[PDB]
Amino acid sequence: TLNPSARIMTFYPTMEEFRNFSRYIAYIESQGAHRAGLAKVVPPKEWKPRASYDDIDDLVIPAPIQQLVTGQSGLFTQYNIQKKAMTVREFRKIANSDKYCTPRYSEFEELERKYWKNLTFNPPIYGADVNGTLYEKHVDEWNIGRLRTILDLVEKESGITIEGVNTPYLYFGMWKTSFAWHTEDMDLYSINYLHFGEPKSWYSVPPEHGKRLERLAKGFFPGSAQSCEAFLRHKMTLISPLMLKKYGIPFDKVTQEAGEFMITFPYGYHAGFNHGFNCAESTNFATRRWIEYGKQAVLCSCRVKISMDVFVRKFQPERYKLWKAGKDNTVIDHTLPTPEAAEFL
Ligand SMILES: O=C(O)c1ccnc(-n2nccc2-c2cccc(O)c2)c1
Ligand code: NI
Ligand SMILES: [Zn+2]
Repeated sequence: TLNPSARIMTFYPTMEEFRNFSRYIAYIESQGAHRAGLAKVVPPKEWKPRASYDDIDDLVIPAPIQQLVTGQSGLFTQYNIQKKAMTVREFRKIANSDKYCTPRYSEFEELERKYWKNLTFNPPIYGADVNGTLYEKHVDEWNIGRLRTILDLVEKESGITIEGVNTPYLYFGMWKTSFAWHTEDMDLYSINYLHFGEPKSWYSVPPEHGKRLERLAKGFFPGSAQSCEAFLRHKMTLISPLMLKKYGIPFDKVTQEAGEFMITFPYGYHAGFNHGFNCAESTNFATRRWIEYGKQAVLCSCRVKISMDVFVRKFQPERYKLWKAGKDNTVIDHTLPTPEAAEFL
């Protein structure tokens, strides 16, 4: 529970360290960041992915979703109602209005209590999964739109576009909008940058304890678990930090403020909520460590699947026959950093 090996680390790279994305990820894994499932990276003060955000009031959010939550005793299920399209302007009006705005709070822990006490009431609207990017064309460091990781093999060799995985998504938040407990698609890494506005709070379970979270949820949602062997992948399940403490799931929390990146690691369960009107940009990425997580990922069996053949042939040609036949049973040690990190010791 308390073990700092599994606690969320924050990093403050210099501009020189920053310019190389894949290398900095390898560095933060050399320092154990991946054990927590989530890390924060504050960029160098000077760096700026856009001049300013005054000029986006006419951006269209095609499919805003109202987030209806049902439940009690810290277990909840989140349903989506697609609303018809609206602009950033229309969205900010609702968000900053008096029916939807951030309540009064002295500190994080007060706002958290109000979140878990009030998430079933007063359903907010989330401008989620908007295709696009808010970086200017000219930004070369940590550009969510083009990160140059090996994930690029899906598009380059397989010729496949997957929206929000291979491509960036924007998220327009408002108080009490939520992301439920999940790992990424195919258990990829993710990157999330908060462009502006109020903060985003995150909960994280270390990858070494993720199966504990799955067994908690199977047990609390037996119906869901019979229908689909990865029902968390549906992104409808909210579980409170008080339930996690109560059943001995270790977890950590952290708050992302405007201008910060969050990195999620393979098989890092995460959830959270936005404090008020904000905008984030995110996509998935991979390292060589990801490949084993990809091969082994348990997928939604009832409704994103990436073909691993390209990755195994390119990076594990020795193991390919064995893997195709069903014989490869490498076991993942979640503690080990990516091979790319050998240069740091
Ligand atoms: O909306 C977020 O702030 C957020 C944060 C972290 N991860 C997610 N992810 N990651 C993959 C897919 C989602 C996602 C996307 C849309 C709604 C949702 O509840 C979750 C979304
Ligand atoms: Ni995520
Ligand atoms: Zn399913």
